[PDB]
Amino acid sequence: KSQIPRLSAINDLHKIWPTVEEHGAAIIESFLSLDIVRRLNEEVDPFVKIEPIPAAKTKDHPNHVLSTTTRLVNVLAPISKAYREDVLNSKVLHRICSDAFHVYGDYWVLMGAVMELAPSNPAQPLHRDMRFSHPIVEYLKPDAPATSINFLVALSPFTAENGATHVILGSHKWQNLSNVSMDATVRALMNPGDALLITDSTIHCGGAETTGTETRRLLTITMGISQLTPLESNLAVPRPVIESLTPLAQRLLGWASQRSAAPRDIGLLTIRGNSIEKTMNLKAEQPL
Amino acid sequence: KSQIPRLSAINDLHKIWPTVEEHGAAIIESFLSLDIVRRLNEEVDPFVKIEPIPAAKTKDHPNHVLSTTTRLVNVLAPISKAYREDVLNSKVLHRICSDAFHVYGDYWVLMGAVMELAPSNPAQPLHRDMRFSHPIVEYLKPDAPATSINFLVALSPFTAENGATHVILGSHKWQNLSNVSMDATVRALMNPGDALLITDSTIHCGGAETTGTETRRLLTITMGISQLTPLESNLAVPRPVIESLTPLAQRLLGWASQRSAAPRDIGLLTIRGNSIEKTMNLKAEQPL
Ligand SMILES: COc1ccc(/C=C2/C(=O)Nc3ccccc3C(=O)N2C)cc1
Ligand SMILES: COc1ccc(/C=C2/C(=O)Nc3ccccc3C(=O)N2C)cc1
Ligand SMILES: [Br-]
Ligand SMILES: [Br-]
Ligand SMILES: [Br-]
Ligand SMILES: [Br-]
Ligand SMILES: [Cl-]
Ligand SMILES: [Cl-]
Ligand SMILES: [K+]
Ligand SMILES: [K+]
Ligand code: NI
Ligand code: NI
Repeated sequence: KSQIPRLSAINDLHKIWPTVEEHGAAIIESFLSLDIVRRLNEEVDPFVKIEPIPAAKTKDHPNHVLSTTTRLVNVLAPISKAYREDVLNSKVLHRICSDAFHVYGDYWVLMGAVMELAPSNPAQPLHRDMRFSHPIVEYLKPDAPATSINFLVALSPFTAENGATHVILGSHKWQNLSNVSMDATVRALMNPGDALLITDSTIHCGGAETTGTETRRLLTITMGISQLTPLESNLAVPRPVIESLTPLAQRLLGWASQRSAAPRDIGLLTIRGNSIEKTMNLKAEQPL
Repeated sequence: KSQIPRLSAINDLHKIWPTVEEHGAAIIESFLSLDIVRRLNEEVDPFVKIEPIPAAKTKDHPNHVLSTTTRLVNVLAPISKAYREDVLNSKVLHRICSDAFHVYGDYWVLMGAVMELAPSNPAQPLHRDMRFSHPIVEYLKPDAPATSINFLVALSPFTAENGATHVILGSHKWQNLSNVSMDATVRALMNPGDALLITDSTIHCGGAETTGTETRRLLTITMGISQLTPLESNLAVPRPVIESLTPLAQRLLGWASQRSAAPRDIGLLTIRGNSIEKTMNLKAEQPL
């Protein structure tokens, strides 16, 4: 069976979205440099260690789906200079997103999360993303352009033995799911900084950790049209942090108004015909 | 031809959403009391008078669709005690919205706007709402439950002569629009405080103002699932104003996390498994 197409971040940029449109998945080699991976890992390290179980009794939005041994840290902008500067301004991410979402209009981060999978973490059931947050997506026409995509960035090696992601190629176009089986999957074997790009219709799962020794870490960036509500809020991020960002990064975090692709678009998150950023006199690129 | 069904806010509450599901429109008699209408009118009056043309050159999100003589004022919470207290906590509005949106989950305000139509304002072309802001809605399956509804509340008399709304009954179920004609419409004749309730698929239009003397005013409340991005932002509303509101009103303005109807919902606008309101220690019902 066909392996996941592998593309250059550097050379093949125009080919990435077309590849995912056709196959439902592509591996972007060196999506992030090892330097950015090192910085992001160092910055999020302590937040992963203090993070309670996904369904902790102290949480008012517990995640009952993730393995109890899994750790998920989102709202990364206040945690990680590497995330809010390098990742939110990624030339490769923005080319792919504008290619993917041009029919709809502006896009933003639905969730940027570091996930750490514990040794012996079981395989996730085969699934499509967004079904625990956005019931609306199941009501879209079968041939509706993808309204979200997910960059699964390796922050540690992804191997067959340590639970590298499974995908079913072509499954983003499936209506009948009677053929859904682990028999139909191929693996995203990845070095740190490689990214597996899938759509919200690609059938996939986290793999089984079978070594009982290896901790696997990823940065999952769900990018979606600005018409869909993010899984995460940046409302509590300090204004000085927001004002250190590029206007583009501010938009991705919901600290800007948003535009649809409608010819006479009237906009999203506006204030009497003016933008958030104009109304609030929101500064940009002010160092901390 | 059949007239728009008229229902009691007081007695018929369980019948309102079923009526709109069947017919695409219903008139809710005395949706708002005359006292609430009087207060809301007095509170928004000066903001309507200072409001520039919809496509003013000073605006970075101009509205090129509305008549140049029309005035639209949104983000009403900071302007209007009557809006943020009485209207956002309306028992009738919340029963209808929970009836309409239960398949999807939480709902919030996509836009609360006062519109003032000038004497001699022309009829709007027959349309469905949301097509200048949410291209996604056109990609929903034909039988997808409505993801937004619009309360068109009369703040002045709606008469045939002064441009009372037109609706095509049953048009929320239309796929083929070859029968779209003003010949197919009936009128929402309404007293101040009556509301015309339509869905995002009901074909309708503002009527022609033919007297050349009458100014018509309405409060349009587009309620939508929390999975869809509002047309307007409350991000610049002062925290003391937000903290004066009920927890429900805070949720409607996007100053709370949101839940989907998914059995193991993981939520919207959360912060590492906790709500906005828990994270920010957001107080409620603190008088100004
Ligand atoms: C154990 O099996 C699983 C675990 C997760 C999912 C899927 C999701 C989801 O749809 N969205 C995201 C997106 C990014 C990161 C996490 C999640 C997440 O938390 N869940 C629940 C399915 C199956
Ligand atoms: C002159 O003809 C028109 C004028 C308006 C619309 C429709 C919209 C719309 O879809 N959404 C809303 C919702 C509430 C209030 C205003 C609007 C609005 O601004 N427009 C543009 C159509 C036709
Ligand atoms: Br997991
Ligand atoms: Br994974
Ligand atoms: Br108009
Ligand atoms: Br109207
Ligand atoms: Cl616990
Ligand atoms: Cl002007
Ligand atoms: K699942
Ligand atoms: K129109
Ligand atoms: Ni997944
Ligand atoms: Ni309309």
